[PDB]
Amino acid sequence: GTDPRAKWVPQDNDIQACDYWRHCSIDGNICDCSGGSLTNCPPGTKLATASWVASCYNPTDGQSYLIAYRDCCGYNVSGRCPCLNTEGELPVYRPEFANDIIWCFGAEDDAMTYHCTISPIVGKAS
Amino acid sequence: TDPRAKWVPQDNDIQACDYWRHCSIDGNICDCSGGSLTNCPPGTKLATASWVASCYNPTDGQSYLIAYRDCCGYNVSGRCPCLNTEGELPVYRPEFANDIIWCFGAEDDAMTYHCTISPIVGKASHHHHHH
Amino acid sequence: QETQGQAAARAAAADLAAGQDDEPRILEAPAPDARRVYVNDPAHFAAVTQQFVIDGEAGRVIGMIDGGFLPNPVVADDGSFIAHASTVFSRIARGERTDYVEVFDPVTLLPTADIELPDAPRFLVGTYPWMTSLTPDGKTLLFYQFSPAPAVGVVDLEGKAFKRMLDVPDCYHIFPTAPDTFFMHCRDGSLAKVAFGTEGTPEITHTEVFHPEDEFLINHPAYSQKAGRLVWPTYTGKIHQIDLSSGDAKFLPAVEALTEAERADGWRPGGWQQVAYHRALDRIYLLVDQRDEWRHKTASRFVVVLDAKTGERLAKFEMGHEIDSINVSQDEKPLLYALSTGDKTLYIHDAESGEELRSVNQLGHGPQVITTADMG
Amino acid sequence: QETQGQAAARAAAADLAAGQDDEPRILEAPAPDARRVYVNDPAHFAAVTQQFVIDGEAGRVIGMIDGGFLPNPVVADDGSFIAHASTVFSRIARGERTDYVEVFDPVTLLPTADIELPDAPRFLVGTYPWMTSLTPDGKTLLFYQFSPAPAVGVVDLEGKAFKRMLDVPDCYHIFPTAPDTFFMHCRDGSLAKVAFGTEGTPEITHTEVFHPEDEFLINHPAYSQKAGRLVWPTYTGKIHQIDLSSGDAKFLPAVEALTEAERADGWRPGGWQQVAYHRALDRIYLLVDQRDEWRHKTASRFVVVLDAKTGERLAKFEMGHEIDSINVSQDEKPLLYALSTGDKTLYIHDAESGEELRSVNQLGHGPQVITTADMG
Amino acid sequence: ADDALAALGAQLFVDPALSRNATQSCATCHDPARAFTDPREGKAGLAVSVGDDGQSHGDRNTPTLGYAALVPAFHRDANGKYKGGQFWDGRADDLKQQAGQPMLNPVEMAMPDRAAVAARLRDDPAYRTGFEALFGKGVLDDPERAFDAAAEALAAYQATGEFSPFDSKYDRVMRGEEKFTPLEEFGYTVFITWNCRLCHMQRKQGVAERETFTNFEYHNIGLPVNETAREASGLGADHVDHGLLARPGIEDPAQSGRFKVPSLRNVAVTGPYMHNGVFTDLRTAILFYNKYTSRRPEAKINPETGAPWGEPEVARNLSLAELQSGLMLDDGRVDALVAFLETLTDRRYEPLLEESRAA
Amino acid sequence: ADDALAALGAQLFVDPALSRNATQSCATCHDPARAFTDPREGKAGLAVSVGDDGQSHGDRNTPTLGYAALVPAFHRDANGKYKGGQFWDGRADDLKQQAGQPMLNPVEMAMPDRAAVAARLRDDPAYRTGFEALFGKGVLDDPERAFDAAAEALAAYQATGEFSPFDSKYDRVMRGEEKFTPLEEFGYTVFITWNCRLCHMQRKQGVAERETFTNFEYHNIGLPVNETAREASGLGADHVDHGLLARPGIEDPAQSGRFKVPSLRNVAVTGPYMHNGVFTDLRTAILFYNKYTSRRPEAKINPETGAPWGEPEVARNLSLAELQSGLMLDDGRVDALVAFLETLTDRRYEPLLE
Ligand code: HEC
Ligand code: HEC
Ligand code: HEC
Ligand code: HEC
Ligand SMILES: [Ca+2]
Ligand SMILES: [Ca+2]
Ligand code: NA
Ligand code: NA
Ligand code: NA
Repeated sequence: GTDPRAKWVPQDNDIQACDYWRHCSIDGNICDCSGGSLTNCPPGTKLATASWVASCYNPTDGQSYLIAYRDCCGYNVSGRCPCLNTEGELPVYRPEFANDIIWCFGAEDDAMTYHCTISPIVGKAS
Repeated sequence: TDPRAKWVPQDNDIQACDYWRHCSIDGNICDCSGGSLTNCPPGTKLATASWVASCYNPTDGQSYLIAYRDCCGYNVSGRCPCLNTEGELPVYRPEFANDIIWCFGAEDDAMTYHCTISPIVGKASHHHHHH
Repeated sequence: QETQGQAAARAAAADLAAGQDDEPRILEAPAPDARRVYVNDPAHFAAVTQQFVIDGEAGRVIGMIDGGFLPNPVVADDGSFIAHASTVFSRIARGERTDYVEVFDPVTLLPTADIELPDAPRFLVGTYPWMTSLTPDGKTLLFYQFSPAPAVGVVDLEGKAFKRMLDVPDCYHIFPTAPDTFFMHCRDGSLAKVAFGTEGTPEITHTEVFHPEDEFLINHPAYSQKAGRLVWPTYTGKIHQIDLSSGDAKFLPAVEALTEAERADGWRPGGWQQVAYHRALDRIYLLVDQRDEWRHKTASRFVVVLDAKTGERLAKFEMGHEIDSINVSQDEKPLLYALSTGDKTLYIHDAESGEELRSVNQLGHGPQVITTADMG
Repeated sequence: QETQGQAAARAAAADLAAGQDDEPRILEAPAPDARRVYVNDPAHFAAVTQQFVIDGEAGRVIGMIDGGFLPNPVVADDGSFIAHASTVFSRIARGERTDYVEVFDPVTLLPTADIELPDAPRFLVGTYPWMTSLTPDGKTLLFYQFSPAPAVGVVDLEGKAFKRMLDVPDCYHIFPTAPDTFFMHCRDGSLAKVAFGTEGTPEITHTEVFHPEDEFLINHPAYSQKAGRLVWPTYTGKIHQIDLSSGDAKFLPAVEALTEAERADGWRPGGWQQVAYHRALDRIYLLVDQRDEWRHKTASRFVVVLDAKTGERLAKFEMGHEIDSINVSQDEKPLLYALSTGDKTLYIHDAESGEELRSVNQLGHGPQVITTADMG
Repeated sequence: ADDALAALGAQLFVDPALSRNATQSCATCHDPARAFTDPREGKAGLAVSVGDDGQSHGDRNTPTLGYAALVPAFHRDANGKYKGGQFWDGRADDLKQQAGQPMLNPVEMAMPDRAAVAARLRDDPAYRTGFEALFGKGVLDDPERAFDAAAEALAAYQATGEFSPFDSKYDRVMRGEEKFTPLEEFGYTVFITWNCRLCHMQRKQGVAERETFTNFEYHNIGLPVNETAREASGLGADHVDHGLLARPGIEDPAQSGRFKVPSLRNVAVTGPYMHNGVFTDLRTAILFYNKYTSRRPEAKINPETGAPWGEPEVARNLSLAELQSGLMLDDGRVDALVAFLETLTDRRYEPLLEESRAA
Repeated sequence: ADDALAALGAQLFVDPALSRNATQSCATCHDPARAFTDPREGKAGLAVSVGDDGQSHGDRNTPTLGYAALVPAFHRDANGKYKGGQFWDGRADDLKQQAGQPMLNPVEMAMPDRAAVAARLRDDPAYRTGFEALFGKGVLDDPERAFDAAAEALAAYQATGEFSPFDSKYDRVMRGEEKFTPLEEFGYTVFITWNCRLCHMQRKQGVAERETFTNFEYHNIGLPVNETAREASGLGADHVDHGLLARPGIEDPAQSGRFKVPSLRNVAVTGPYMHNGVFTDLRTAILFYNKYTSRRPEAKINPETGAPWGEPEVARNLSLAELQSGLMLDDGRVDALVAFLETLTDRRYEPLLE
């Protein structure tokens, strides 16, 4: 398929694909693939309130957005639509941009197992 | 690699699913996660329960009873998985049935399935499955 | 044509453009309907496993349920809940064993009951749907115990408690016919009828022996609780149909899935869930293919469809993939679900024509069991 | 030549023909040695996981250890035990969380300790080896915590008890240098030295800032405890070396893994364990490939081998597979282990020539972490 | 008309003749040189404001009028969450409903009734001209119309660009005219990845066109009573400020102790903080959030008093799910947030930043 | 050598002149018509035998001599398990060391000493000739050489094909000469898949050339005392049969209550069962194993008595790892097991199967 080392090319036409522009720093599985959606958690799982950010280029409007990702927690890993992108991803000592961390904090019932990640926008980037 | 074809036993590689003794094996050959043909890997617990099958041995054309035994108390090895069903009968003939987790008698009440050994315990036939 | 992912990209791009705000939250799954399908992944004996809840119409995963070691899923025909008998260990696959039943709300997927089973009494085996069963009124769960002897466990889902074990003879599988009654299949070739009062031993009656010693009946019969129809293929495709609707076992005329000819050219059923039964259509579906007599657990590429009443073949479908398990929705114009363990993919077919409509890939590690609610 | 399964078939045939008897039993793994290699499989965030204990010389799996959610494995350098900090939940991935440490006998693989950690204190993160660490004497296991604030947990392996949490600055990773001392790397670009007692505010000291805010130091630096050498690449294959063998941090000269022409042609490190350090040889092994700058976790197909003192390149190996992690045996004529998360295969190479020697496949779902004991 | 109406409100806004003893105009408490808040000292410092009678103190801190015009009218959304309104407890629907209230409040401007208010407007020839031109002849003779017209004028003036200029560094940075300092940028990244963003951002997702750093909801963050202010106001040692529950028509006991999330625009210059003015320093308000997250003893100590924060005035309906984020702000992230919130200061108040720590 | 020696042993085996009163021979208790066990009714039924004095009863059941010559000589193997030897407690090393003991045992044949034995050998001109030809002139005038020579003749005699003919139906089936009945084959299957194969097979794996349905180990299976046999033995109600621990040399407490795994050959016709004859029916002996696995009330009841089995004579060193198999033998498997065991009957005792 893709040359994995090639520069990531965003698209704005399929949210289940690993090159969907909002997933530029996703790590894990797309929630849309296990019964969530782009910005919602699947039934039974618990929404984290922690997030990490990236500035993701949206080739639809030429604008870069801040995507503050959020984990859906308390389920085993969905195993569907796995992806790992790291645009602007910084190491763990810049946790506000670091994406190996299980960002499940604040999830209800202290859920801390990783199920999938959602990609909501929270601002415009500069 | 034709999964439906009659199974062609070989006596040259115990880690392959067509090894002659694995003729009614179900799970994982122990020899792939640190056991051997007839020994359990470390950390696992050898069950006393068995299921049996008369497996044909290409080499000497003799038929041998293999009393499969489970090594238990570990998550499934994930290595050299195999499923053969020579002579295998349904669960109401449990002695020949191989979906059953035959972990009974394992130390510490271990009942999780890790892999299966294939030792010989007899040179005999069955009515339902003779050569 | 437009995929669910594409349509989603478009609605997101639209919300963005219109400046439409939405609260990130926990979705509810769409109400259970007849086209909902559950795929259980026993994961080739992995210590934890997954159940996939799938909208069969959209071919979309609408939810998931985590399970332990070889759990037995059950689905209430009326769609009001799901449950499983499961097994965990305090150190992944080692240490203290806990068997338990969970009952789940079928839209929030939240567990509504977690009932401990004393003395780790579950039968640990490659998943046989009919090794754990709901009584028709959904108030009781019965599970099989093999060790130290065949027994059946009675779990009250209403009082959310385990009651006791029933001592049965040398028999297998559990097909509930009533709040207090289930049949089992016996080594002597009979069925045992088990009626349990609140206390006492149960009363156990035997049918006549209905098959010789060298006729092998598969571990995955179809049973329609609402039809009382136990459909039981044997290795040759000979199919026993037993009617348990009267409360007692009526034996239907024995039927043949493959022609005497076909059987001569090496046609035999094979797979896991080799048979499905559609209640309203009174129709038997059978995974078969050409195979050696002892390759009975292998994937099959073809499905035969036959009238339960007569044995007439209605269709023969080249499935187009290696299929291990089939089942059907119980609605009119059913889906035929063809699950490939090897592909970890549910292929969703039109049951009338056998054409492939859509599919759901990435269903775990070795998915095997398909359940559907019979909601009609 | 003769594969291991062929050798075994021959030997069993000979035992059969010879009437040789033998008791079926539980094997001991062979004695830990320099070519033992552990591969941990975080399984892409699965709730349960596996470690494969591998004889690197034979390329044979000699054993396995089960774990929970994103366990941190450690291997005592002297071969006396292995351990991990692990996390389970009462209902697979839901319910009551128990963090705990197991210590295991390295030949029976039996756990000889199971130490609960109170208040579920482990950092749940894609596996970084240096987020949980053994002190040099093997007596204490230190584990990082992120929530609610950066912190470090002290576990007494010898008394088989958890001790306490230490409060640290905004810092990351744990490199022990002594029974009571470790370094961390801080957000501000310094190292923090943490000297701790049984009770008391730890003694926390910072080195000077040793890199600008825009040089990014990777999550998988190689640390040789016996050498006190912390080998820390940046995104560009710039390598920071820090010498902590005096007990305080001395900054070694920066070396470039890649040439300027290579860097101008897009060469950069990438993978998971991107760097290995051979103690006796004082050699750095870096996984590199041509890649965009933000593709830094993708596999690489090349290893550069450079002298750590001079930064002279000694080799550029063409690995021949998509390698995510490397590591080396710490003996003479070391093996270069090259783990493909994608292939789930440990390729085992002659570290001198780079030639592939053998491989071990079927190592779980998403294996990422190679650990060797430095026993010399 | 929309210029003239606003301009008539600009006149009323600064007119002390709308208070009983003629000492007090809106501008007295909502002082334009202080981002429309009250610089004056009272019995409880700057926590609460003193009325026209020279004696009466309110029980809540005087909030800025800056950006107040961006708040939606009060309403319950579909998720059953109350949003918008004016006053800390949302008991006014909108600016126009709020405006006449200080006028008749014996603790504030203390006019006895609408007629006393109309009588004042009638005394001033420019008002007769200004009002009559906008509302018609004889408007001032009808105390109901005069009062409502004044409320409308006052609402309109508060809706002008002068109250919401969006000319903060943050605004300038979001235009691309300039950049944040590194501290500000880190502050900003924290603010939007941490729990603040769950309440202090207009939207749950996507981008706001005129961000004012509040979602207009009601949350009980578990603040204690401000003792000096509560003494000063005289409401009683047993009095409970119920927040939103005090809005008439709200009966739901789950609303007790919930207050309107303030806009963070000009937060840097409008101390002290919270609905009761309880914390003097911007840093302190931010530090309060660590009490739900940190496991350090100091997390529980108000740094301004060296004593525990205090029992919540209302212990129930705490926004725990949002507040118990599991992550504590270290002092680096606290400094960052201060610097970031300083960027929310309007251009004309930037010189005020100087004194307050730094800028 | 072999031929004549065994023929000498055949003479001695049936000679009552080797008992004090001249009333008993090996044959009396080891009756060739009863698979070399004791048909004679005593105080304790057939549980124990009566010595030459017509009053002294043993404390253990007389085992078959059939197949005893297949047992290895007593030894500790490398895993630390004791194996082989003769007697239920292994106290004799082999058949030769065992042969002399009944002769001089006062509760059995009761000769006073090797000398009185030799005197008796001397009264018989035929012994004079038979012994002299194999062991040399004057052998019988030396009581030591006389007694050893006798014992050796007996041992040789027990090693002839006549004691171990391998002509049972089981042997014929394993030669492909005959088939097992369904029930028998079910039996064999159950026997080799359930815990039985763990003690009653020669080998752990591989095929045994001369299977005798015993691994020659020692196990405490947890049997109670046989009240009446113990009564008749006169050893006292205080007495504890410590089994293998009673062999001289064995000091290891873990061996207490352990007995040699009997060969199951001819089992169907050498009732009653176990070291003490406590169970008269073979079905019972098999049911006893359910006490460790079954949870059903009946599994704790000996079906011969209607009463609880009894606490073990030795409630220590039970082989629990083997006996607690987690699986219960239903009626069917017990039937099948009985069926299978009956196939281990030598051809010549096939008529006895009643
Ligand atoms: C001091 C005695 C004041 C004078 C004179 C005026 N205001 Fe005021 N204002 C004051 C307080 C103590 C409060 C909060 C009281 C509460 O119950 O919450 C207010 C509030 C407002 C608001 C709402 C702002 C918001 O909720 O964010 C507005 C729009 C407002 N005040 C405007 C206003 C006008 C138009 C005035 C002259 C008529 C005026 N205020 C006088 C303190 C005082
Ligand atoms: C809802 C759960 C909130 C979260 C999370 C945060 N804030 Fe907040 N903030 C909130 C309310 C309801 C209020 C008013 C409370 C009252 O009763 O008075 C506040 C107030 C502030 C202030 C003072 C502003 C002023 O007085 O004008 C500041 C400086 C503030 N909040 C900052 C802030 C930060 C930095 C947060 C993340 C750590 C944060 N808040 C979270 C509602 C909520
Ligand atoms: C009844 C009074 C007996 C006479 C006469 C003989 N034997 Fe015997 N034998 C008898 C008993 C009660 C026992 C078991 C005693 C014990 O302590 O366990 C035995 C045992 C043997 C054995 C061992 C068989 C085995 O362990 O499997 C042998 C080989 C044996 N006996 C041989 C034997 C010979 C050669 C005799 C004539 C000299 C003889 N027995 C007489 C009962 C009696
Ligand atoms: C080792 C733990 C054993 C297992 C498992 C089985 N048997 Fe056994 N058997 C064993 C011993 C040590 C003995 C003698 C015990 C004593 O002290 O007397 C026995 C005895 C029998 C007998 C009696 C034979 C005779 O008296 O000559 C029978 C019929 C028997 N055993 C059969 C049997 C079956 C069918 C089993 C599986 C259900 C079985 N045994 C298990 C040793 C062990
Ligand atoms: Ca204020
Ligand atoms: Ca006997
Ligand atoms: Na105060
Ligand atoms: Na109210
Ligand atoms: Na002794």
